[PDB]
Amino acid sequence: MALDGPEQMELEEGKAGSGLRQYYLSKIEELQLIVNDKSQNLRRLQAQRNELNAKVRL
Amino acid sequence: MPELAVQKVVVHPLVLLSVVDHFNRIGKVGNQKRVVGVLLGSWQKKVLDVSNSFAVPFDEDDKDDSVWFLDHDYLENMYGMFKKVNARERIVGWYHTGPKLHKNDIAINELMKRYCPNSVLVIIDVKPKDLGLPTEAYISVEEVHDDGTPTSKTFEHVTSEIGAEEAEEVGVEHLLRDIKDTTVGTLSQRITNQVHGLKGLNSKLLDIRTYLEKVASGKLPINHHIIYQLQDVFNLLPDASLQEFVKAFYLKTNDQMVVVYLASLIRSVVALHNLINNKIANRDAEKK
Amino acid sequence: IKDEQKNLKKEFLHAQEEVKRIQSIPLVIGQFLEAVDQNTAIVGSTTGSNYYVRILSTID
Amino acid sequence: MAKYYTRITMKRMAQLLDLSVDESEAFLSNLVVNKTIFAKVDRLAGVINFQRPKDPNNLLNDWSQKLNSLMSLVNKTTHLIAKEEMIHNLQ
Amino acid sequence: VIDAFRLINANMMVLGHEPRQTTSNLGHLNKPSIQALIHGLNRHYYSITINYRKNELEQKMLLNLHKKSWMEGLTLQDYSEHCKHNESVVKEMLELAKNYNKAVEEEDKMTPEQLAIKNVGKQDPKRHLEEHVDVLMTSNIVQCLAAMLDTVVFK
Amino acid sequence: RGLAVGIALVMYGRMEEADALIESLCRDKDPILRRSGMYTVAMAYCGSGNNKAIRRLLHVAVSDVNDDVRRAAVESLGFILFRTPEQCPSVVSLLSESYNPHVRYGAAMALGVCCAGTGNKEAINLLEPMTNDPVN
Amino acid sequence: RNDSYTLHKILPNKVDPLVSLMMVEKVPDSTYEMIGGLDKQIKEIKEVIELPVKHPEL
Amino acid sequence: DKKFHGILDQGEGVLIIFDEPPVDKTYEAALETIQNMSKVVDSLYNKAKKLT
Repeated sequence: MALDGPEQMELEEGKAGSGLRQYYLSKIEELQLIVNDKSQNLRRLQAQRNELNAKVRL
Repeated sequence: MPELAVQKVVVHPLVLLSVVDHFNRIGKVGNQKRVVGVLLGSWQKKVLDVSNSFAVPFDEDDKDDSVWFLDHDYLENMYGMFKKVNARERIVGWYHTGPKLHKNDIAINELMKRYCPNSVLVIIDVKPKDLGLPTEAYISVEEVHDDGTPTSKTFEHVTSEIGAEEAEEVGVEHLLRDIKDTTVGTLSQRITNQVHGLKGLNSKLLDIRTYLEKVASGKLPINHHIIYQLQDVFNLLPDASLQEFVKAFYLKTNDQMVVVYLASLIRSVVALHNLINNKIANRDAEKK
Repeated sequence: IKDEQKNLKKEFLHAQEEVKRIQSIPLVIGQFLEAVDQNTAIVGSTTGSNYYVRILSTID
Repeated sequence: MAKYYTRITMKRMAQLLDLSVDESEAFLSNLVVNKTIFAKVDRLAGVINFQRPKDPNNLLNDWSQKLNSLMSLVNKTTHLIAKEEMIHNLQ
Repeated sequence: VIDAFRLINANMMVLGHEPRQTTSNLGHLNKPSIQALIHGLNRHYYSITINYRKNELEQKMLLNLHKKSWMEGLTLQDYSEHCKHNESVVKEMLELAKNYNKAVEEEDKMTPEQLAIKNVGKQDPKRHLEEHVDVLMTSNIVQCLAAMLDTVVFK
Repeated sequence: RGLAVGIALVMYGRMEEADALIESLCRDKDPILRRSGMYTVAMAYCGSGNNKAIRRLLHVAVSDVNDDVRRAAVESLGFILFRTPEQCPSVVSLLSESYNPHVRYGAAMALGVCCAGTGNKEAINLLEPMTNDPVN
Repeated sequence: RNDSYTLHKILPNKVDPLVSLMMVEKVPDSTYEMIGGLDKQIKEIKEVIELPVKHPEL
Repeated sequence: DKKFHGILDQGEGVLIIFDEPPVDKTYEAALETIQNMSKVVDSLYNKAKKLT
């Protein structure tokens, strides 16, 4: 990617090359994406566990 | 001799641990040759508190179960010492290390009765029997069965449970490196117990059926009590009714959800605009 | 962290049990004299000794 | 008779006493007053009810009691069974 | 609180000093509060630590419960007893319900402890109602599970 | 001690085979055996990023509280984690939060071993309050 | 800390016997209003008490 | 007034006395609880307006 909207015209370095380059990337990118959404849950679980761990250990 | 001063037998965790530990100490026998040892505990009470156990070297053969060695001399000498420790410690009976009782056990019992004032044969097992009790307590009884059997000396069960003492109980917690997912104090523990319950029932339930078969064929003598009790279980049966839960749990939880969201709605504009100015500030601040 | 939190729940009970022994008898009776703080308080006993005492969480 | 039979027809009770329905009715009137056993008697002739409140509450508590004893029974029986099971020492 | 110790020689102190016992071992030196205990320690002996030996087998013995607990959970809790609990739970709930009702008019702000002082007393009235709903829930859970379960299995 | 600690060393550089060893050693009696069960997976994988190993070390330590296993478990993470030094505090912060000297002991150690070469600011800072504490 | 009878902190509570005395007997406090309109009478009690306690200089 | 807790049956012209107690304690109190909640959820609806 040096874009993600619609542009260019095909050559297998044109729209076809760019469009296929994006799909080769998308499998790698998906792992990046699920984790950024995952971070919100992780902190929720973290705050509650830190209070709970401090009380039981105390 | 009396076997009297028992209606209940509670056994300490000390008793079990002493037998596995003592196996290595003596000879590293390891239930290759079954061991009988003294069972020590309290007296002048209706309930029997088995405070303690020590091994006596007893080897019973695996060629033959009628031959054994039992070291008598140790018993008299150990007697005087028990008072040095405490004056509540006297010889209550004997222990069998299992895996099971014998007919041979009546003969082992007559020797031990001379010392004790309340002899009982309690099988403490070197292997823990399941997740249940690793101990079963029995007492020697003269009884007839209407199976056409005249007078026998046999072992009929008396209720066993596990007890503890104030000193000992504390010490157990410290030693333990388990945390207990089977504590059974609360709802979290209680749900585990129900899953296990069903599994427990199944393990017990199989035995009852094989016993019934043995009487039928593969001839085994009928213990009349067992048959009498079995028939009782099936007759009480009724069918189920009601029990349900309300929508109320949700309502409270939703209440918490509103409060935060209202605080959020006023804060939003403030917090989101400011972010861009602080963001820029941070990157520069970090360098120094 | 998820499984951990469940683990920690079991620890709370274990702990609760252990403390409970300490918590019970021998227990002396005072009168609640005054509050220095809400973590330590002053209570005055019935042989006349005034005590600086910690508050054990198992009440409000 | 009253304690065993939750329900009897007035008519059946007469056959059981070997006295007519009318005579049995008068006896019960006197009996209920002494309070030896509670009864409800009808002059309709439908039924004589002994120890029934006509509430679901009774059935709910009764239902529970039978199941509660049963669990207790299984766990005790198996202890004795364990002794039988070993074999070659009985036989 | 229990401690193990080892005697220290008079000649050892002068030349060696007490930190010589500390070498080539764990070397934890105990303080059992102040007072006589500590003072006597210092003049007399070196105290050394306690570890517990354990074995897997040893644990297994301790953890063991009862055959009887197997049926205990299963047991169908009486309706009678349950009803006592149910009555107890709805009555506390009604009292608190009012409090809950006044409480929601305000509470535009976060920080739940402040809401507890305002609604009056330690802990929120929403939380008090839930606590009661949950206790009932626990009684109910054993009874209903048990009710079907028992009937089917013996049958 | 000499032999339990030796098992890890021979097993060096086989990686995956070591997985099998941590569980078995733990299954054996004494706390000593269990301790050096934590060291084997860590020595073997030697700077390779492996998800499964970190999970097991963490779970064994939390689930069954035993002095030998909790200290050893934490310490091992610093070796698997060695290859990238910045990632490490975020995992390790949770063990440091638990009040217990043995757990603290490894959590501190773990930061020193990983960060040893190319370090990071945050790692160093975490150690300081434990140094300051009266617990030896 | 009664582990040696050694002083832990100095206590920020320190009960005054003068306050106790005032309480046990019972005085319901009042003000000038209650008698109010006998101006000379209130003015005289202020002269004697108020001025020599607050400022001894007067 | 319920001063014997019975019912007069007109369709036979017979009087019946039975155990037919008014209500019961769990349900009676619960009825009042479910009512109160209805007012609370309404309040929650007003508060809730502000989000949208």
